Amino acid sequence: KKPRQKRTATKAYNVTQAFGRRGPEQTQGNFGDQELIRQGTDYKHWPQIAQFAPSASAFFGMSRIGMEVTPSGTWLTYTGAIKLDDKDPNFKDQVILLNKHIDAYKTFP
Amino acid sequence: KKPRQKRTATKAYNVTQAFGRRGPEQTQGNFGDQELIRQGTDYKHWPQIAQFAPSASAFFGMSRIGMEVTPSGTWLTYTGAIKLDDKDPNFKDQVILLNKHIDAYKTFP
Ligand SMILES: O=C(/C=C/c1ccc(O)c(O)c1)O[C@@H](C(=O)O)[C@@H](OC(=O)/C=C/c1ccc(O)c(O)c1)C(=O)O
Ligand code: NA
Repeated sequence: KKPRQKRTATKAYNVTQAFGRRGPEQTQGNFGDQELIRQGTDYKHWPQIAQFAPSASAFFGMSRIGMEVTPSGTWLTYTGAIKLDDKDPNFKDQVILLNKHIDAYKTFP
Repeated sequence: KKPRQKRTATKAYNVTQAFGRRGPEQTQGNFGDQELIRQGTDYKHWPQIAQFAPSASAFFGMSRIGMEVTPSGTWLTYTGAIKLDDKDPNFKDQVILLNKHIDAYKTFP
């Protein structure tokens, strides 16, 4: 199996299997409704989500990168923000799609 | 020009041009020494850095994702942490390489 950061979720290997249960904790993933969790990149609107994912160059160019050495190991930390184009005619639908998946786990077991 | 998150830095379109100068503010990237800044993905050790960058699936699976509406526009926020494999024979070289680039800008004239 690939390193966690290189994994690709699909119906055969879903978001929970690849990335763990969604939840509220720092360094727990919070993104995905039940349909996306189950289907990963097989999700019918995956392209409209993936348009916001950074290239490796942009991940290392845009982000605040840190390194932490703790009792669990050595961790590369990252924070950043990606600006949506509010002049894109698809902007309202993009906001609706992203909001549908952000913290969706709070509404189901 | 591509949306910022899809840009690829190269010798012709470098990290400063693609992603802005390195600096300490939360809106700036902090990653890259003078050689990676000038070369982007032409950098001789780029693969050893890119191995830590998340797939589109992992970026949305591992990260804490948010949406912030501020005076400057609408932002998709991301945070998370990637564990190094201390059983990787290249672990000690990965630590040295990441230490060369994190906040390297502090040493520039
Ligand atoms: O990267 C740039 C911009 C380059 C550029 C612009 C327009 C062009 O048309 C072009 O071809 C290139 O400069 C910086 C910026 O903007 O302040 C960028 O600095 C550096 O890496 C400098 C490092 C350094 C290290 C050791 C030294 O001894 C020394 O003298 C300098 C940063 O700190 O992020
Ligand atoms: Na160290």
